[PDB]
Amino acid sequence: KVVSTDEYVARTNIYYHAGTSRLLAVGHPYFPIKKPNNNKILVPKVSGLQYRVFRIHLPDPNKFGFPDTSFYNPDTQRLVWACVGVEVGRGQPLGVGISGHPLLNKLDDTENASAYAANAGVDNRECISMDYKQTQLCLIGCKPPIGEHWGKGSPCTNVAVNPGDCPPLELINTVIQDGDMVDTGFGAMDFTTLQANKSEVPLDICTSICKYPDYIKMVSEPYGDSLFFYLRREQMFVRHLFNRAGAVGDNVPDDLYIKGSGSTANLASSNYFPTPSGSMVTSDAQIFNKPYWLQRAQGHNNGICWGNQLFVTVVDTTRSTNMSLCAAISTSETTYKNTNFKEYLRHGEEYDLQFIFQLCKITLTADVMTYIHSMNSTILEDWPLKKYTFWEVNLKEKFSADLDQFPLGRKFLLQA
Amino acid sequence: DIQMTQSPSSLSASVGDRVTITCRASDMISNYLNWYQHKPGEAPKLLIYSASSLQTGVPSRFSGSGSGTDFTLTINNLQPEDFATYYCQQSYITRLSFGGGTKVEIK
Amino acid sequence: DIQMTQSPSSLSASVGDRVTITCRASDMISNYLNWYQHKPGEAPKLLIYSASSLQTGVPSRFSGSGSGTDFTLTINNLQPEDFATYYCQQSYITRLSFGGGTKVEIK
Amino acid sequence: QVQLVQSGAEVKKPGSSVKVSCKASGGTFNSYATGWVRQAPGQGLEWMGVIVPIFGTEDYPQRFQGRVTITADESTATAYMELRSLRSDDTAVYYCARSRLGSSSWFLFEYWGQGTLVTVSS
Amino acid sequence: QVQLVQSGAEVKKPGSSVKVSCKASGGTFNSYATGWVRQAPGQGLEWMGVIVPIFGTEDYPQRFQGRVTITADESTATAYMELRSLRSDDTAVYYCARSRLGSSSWFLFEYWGQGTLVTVSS
Repeated sequence: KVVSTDEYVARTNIYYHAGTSRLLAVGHPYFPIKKPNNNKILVPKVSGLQYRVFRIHLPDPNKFGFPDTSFYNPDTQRLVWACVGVEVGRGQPLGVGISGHPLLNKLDDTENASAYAANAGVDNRECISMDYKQTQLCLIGCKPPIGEHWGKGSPCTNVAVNPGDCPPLELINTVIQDGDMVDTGFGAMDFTTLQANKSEVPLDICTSICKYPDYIKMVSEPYGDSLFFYLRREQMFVRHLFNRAGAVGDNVPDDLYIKGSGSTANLASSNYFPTPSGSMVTSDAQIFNKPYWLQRAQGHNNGICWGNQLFVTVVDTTRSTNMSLCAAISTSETTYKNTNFKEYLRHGEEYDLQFIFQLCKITLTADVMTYIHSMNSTILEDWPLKKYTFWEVNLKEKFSADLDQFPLGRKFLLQA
Repeated sequence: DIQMTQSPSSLSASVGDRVTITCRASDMISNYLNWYQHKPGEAPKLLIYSASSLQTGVPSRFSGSGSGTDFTLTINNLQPEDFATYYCQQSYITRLSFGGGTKVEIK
Repeated sequence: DIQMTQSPSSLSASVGDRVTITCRASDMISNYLNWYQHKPGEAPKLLIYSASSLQTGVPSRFSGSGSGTDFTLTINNLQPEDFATYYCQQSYITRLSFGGGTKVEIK
Repeated sequence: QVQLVQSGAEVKKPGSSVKVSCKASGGTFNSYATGWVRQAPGQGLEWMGVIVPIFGTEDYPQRFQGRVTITADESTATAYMELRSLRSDDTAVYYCARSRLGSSSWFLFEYWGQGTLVTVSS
Repeated sequence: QVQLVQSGAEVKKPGSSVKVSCKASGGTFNSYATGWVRQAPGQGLEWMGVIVPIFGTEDYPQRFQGRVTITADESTATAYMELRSLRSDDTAVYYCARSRLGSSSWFLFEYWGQGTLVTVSS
């Protein structure tokens, strides 16, 4: 049986403030820039539709230097931090970014048509761009988040598999890391393994996995450590309706239509796909630059940061403007030529985080020791995530008890 | 399907003559007609497609014309290598069909 | 890539004759064929591009025609300055390639 | 250029099934539409079926539905024709007709096989 | 009009690298596409590589990838070709072909260099 943390955790009246100064990231919005001979990255990939996972490290309160010590007994008490307030400051102006493919697989525009496509070609690919759906989300926890996507499965060995067959599909749960791609209006699938022509989705997702958070599995966890708080807001609509070009994997049944003649002797493509569009960004619909108070979590864990560790996941596509840069090769010409200038694309992104923490103490009795050991063995030993990449935040040297000297501390003292 | 009738079924000609073959469709098939030439011991060989167009590598002495339900093939200045069997083919629907065939012989 | 075959590899002609050179592609390349003329001690010189178009400053006695996988170059009323080596070139893909080359000589 | 090569002559008994192949040898083909024709001794040409893998088309005449199957393999560029429930009137010469992608229509059958003789008798 | 001038003859030992230049002299060029060709003693013409700085194209044949580099400088309008790991079969005459912006296609190579002789021997 799982019990709430409010039973075996005692909260004191000591509060601390923590915060980062400013985080910046500048890079190419579509692909990394790499040296031709080498494999070392010169310009990383920074996009507005990437998961931002911050892993925050806290001081050990047992070894922390407090002006007063009489409030607890080190012989039978142990200390831990609790989160009571978070703000995610978000710079840059509001904007919308677009992406596309120079060789995207589009056959025809089927929204309105007046002639029939009676002849097939060798290459019908086009240069198409669009803007993605609108999404904001924030997740806070003490364990890394969990996402889901569609991937290939293991086929049965009863019958053989011929080239060109439909791959089998299964649903896969993984851990979201820093730099992953969010859904853009095409689904949560592995585009590298489920698409072979490399020309069906834009350039920044054509060789990546799009993942969606697994809210149902996260909230059903018995201990509720992976999610203390979450906000989400997403929207989209359809702008264009197209076809796809290729060979027909599955034929239309003969009892759904009447055969034609002349131009309509053969059938056109039935692999319709839409073009997504986020509508419009406004200041009134923003979930950032606002303080969140963590009064009572939904799960049994109520903001206790076991292991001196915090995880913050952020997605915000409402500031995704890409900047165009131009450099002149030769300036000794008074008439414009296309070949005298070079074009570049850049994206910059700005972050700020600030937190209010409360000090708690735990009495280690035999029953409490047994329960905590059953919950997590490493906690007692201290008194794994080495193959994942997160944005590391080190707050071991940024705490202050002067709570009213900071913007978030003033609000915290004002609400109470 | 569509039935096609080819006339005549046999004719005799001499070198340097003009030969015409008429082809009739059971329905309106626009210009979806092709003409094929077949010799004994060889595969059929395409001459005219879409009832007017001439296949590459074919002498200009062959011509074809028609539309609707009536079509015709004309051969001017007959040569010794033109003596073969000629077939219609409709391609209006994906269930294609052939004509009866006309055999050209030596007078 | 695409391999190209040029025929013949050598021929002899006299002043005032007609000379034809055939060129064959390993795949369908539409009309993306060009013809080049090369003389000893000089750089190659373009004559025909896109298999039909004539380069500016080239005598009209040169002509070219073809499409798909078959192309041909024709020279009418051969002059003493036409005796050189002629090359095909496909430009269907950005990995261009040349033919074998045909050398025209004096009978 | 490209040449289509067919399998050898077949001798079958009534009630059996036969299968004929058609392979493109020279160059790279990238087929467009495949069809089969036949000629009986003393008769004309009879269309027996067409497949156009693009547009997903597969059509056979009414008198032949249920006994004829036409298949194409793009990895090896080989066409196959299957006849079931052979009869004594199926003794004929069979021809493979194919069209290449990049042409102006699907019915420009410019490539033909040499023909295969099939004799159904006891 | 415009004339392309190439560097002088080169004598190299096996295992070394060579670099050849191609400068446009008359008028203002505003190049479009650059390519290099070669001819061996007693052989035909061989394409060795093309770059089209607009559209961002850079392509070499399979037999030459890893040893050939083609570069263009627009400030001085000069093309450069780099060969690495020279062999005794690289003794040949090299030609510089260039196309000018404003023409109807990228493959209208109307401007050619005089050719440079490269001898790789010990």
